[PDB]
Amino acid sequence: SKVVYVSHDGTRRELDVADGVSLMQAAVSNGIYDIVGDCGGSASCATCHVYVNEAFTDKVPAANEREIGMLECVTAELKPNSRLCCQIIMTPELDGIVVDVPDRQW
Amino acid sequence: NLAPLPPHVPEHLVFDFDMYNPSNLSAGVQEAWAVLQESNVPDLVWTRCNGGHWIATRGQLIREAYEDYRHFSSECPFIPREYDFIPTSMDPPEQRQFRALANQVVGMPVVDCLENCIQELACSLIESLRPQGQCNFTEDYAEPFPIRIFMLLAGLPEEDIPHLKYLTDQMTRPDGSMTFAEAKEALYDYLIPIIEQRRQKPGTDAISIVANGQVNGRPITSDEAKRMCGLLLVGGLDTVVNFLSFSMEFLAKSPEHRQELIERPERIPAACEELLRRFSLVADGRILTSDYEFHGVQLKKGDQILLPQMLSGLDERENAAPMHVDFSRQKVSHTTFGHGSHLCLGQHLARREIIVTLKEWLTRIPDFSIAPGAQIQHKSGIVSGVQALPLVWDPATTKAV
Ligand code: HEM
Ligand code: FES
Repeated sequence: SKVVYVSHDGTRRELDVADGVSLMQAAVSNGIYDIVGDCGGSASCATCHVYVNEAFTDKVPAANEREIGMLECVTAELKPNSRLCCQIIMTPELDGIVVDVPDRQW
Repeated sequence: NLAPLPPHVPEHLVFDFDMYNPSNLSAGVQEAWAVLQESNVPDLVWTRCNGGHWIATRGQLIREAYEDYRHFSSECPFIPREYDFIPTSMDPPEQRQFRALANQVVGMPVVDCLENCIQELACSLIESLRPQGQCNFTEDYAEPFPIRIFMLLAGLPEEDIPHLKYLTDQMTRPDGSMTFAEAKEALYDYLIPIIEQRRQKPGTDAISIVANGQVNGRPITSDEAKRMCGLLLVGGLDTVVNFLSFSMEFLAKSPEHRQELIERPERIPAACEELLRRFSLVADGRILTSDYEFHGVQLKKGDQILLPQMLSGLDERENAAPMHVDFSRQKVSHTTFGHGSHLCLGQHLARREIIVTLKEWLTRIPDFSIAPGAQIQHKSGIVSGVQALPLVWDPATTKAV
């Protein structure tokens, strides 16, 4: 399924991501370096922050309490559509999802 | 020797495993540790060895404990309770400062950038060995590879390798001249002038980047840079040396598995993950910051708990037939690089080292075995390992690319 990652400076990237792969893992394995993924995907760092495009927010499963807790530590602006993309698991349902990558992770 | 049982510890939870000297170490390291996972052993045990400490035996508990630094602190990560390096002993939020700086030097962008250099290093080593029909892999490849990677990243000359090998070996596989503290002081004595030189005149090498970096909004101190650089060296050595050795030990004994990868080199990345799970090798832990009930066991403030990274992937609850190597496993579940906010900073670099090693070795020396008469000796501890790995091959079955 397609996932589009748009950087803060407007750089666009698109990946074909397998079912079951997180949007962090895909970004980190394919040169989308403005997502760091420091903790390896356990909602333990805040360096996989993205802004989920408003056309897709009701297709994406809700954040759990651990993610909500960690989202309080993001360094970029925290917005209503902020997510930790290691918590977003690719499914055919999410084909075409656009995420905007913030201007900082550290 | 057995520390007296604290009275808060239930007698029926006592299992006196000694992580430095486990029984049946001749069956293999991971086999020796997997005694903790037999069906009658509880999920959480106390050993009276090494001062007395808890051990979590199952992946589910290991992961949960690593996700809760509020109760399970890194302030005292090693058993026994009696080493500074940064950021091993720091919890968030302060630990995050040093993760950010370390990522500038061993992060995925640097690892992607270095891939061709790493392949060239591996090929040069392997081509030097190929015609000889033998090597001690541990010394001839497993150590020179990652140390040469470090010298490359850190902008350090080739002529310093022997000295750094010697000191790092005294730190981790001590021949017994130097204490750990002496060896560490000597490593610091080598780094200090280099750090001072690269603060006065920076380059673009990893020591320049760490040593001119920021933490907490101010320039890093020379002493913080030294402690970070020491870990970036020792952290990628002990683990890689021993892990590569475990893997090649296994491939030397396993012709069908070797053949899978010779015929289908596209399966190497998957194989690397499956070897990471089967031959996992680290066991550190955490200290209780307060009294806390965990999985029906009352833990006391100050108690240490071993949370052995090794064990999570060997847990039959996490992977069926866990002692079997199956490169086609649908989900390889493990915590070999750790879990939570301290998950190995080197995890990307380590995977590329393993993948490049397997691809470049098998293409040149496809068929090899353990030297006749050898019995491979293992050690157990914080990083478990292989003392030496004598391999042999027929040079007529090899190929120079
Ligand atoms: C097979 C190879 C490796 C394994 C199995 C491994 C395993 C681990 C484990 C389990 C930890 C976490 C320990 C804990 O939570 O207390 C760790 C931390 C670390 N590793 Fe590795 N490691 C490997 C390779 C590397 C390499 C190549 C480097 C290179 C720089 C490296 C640098 C570090 C650093 C700097 C830390 C500290 C992270 C922190 O405390 O925030 N490791 N490693
Ligand atoms: S990778 Fe650490 S919270 Fe997502």
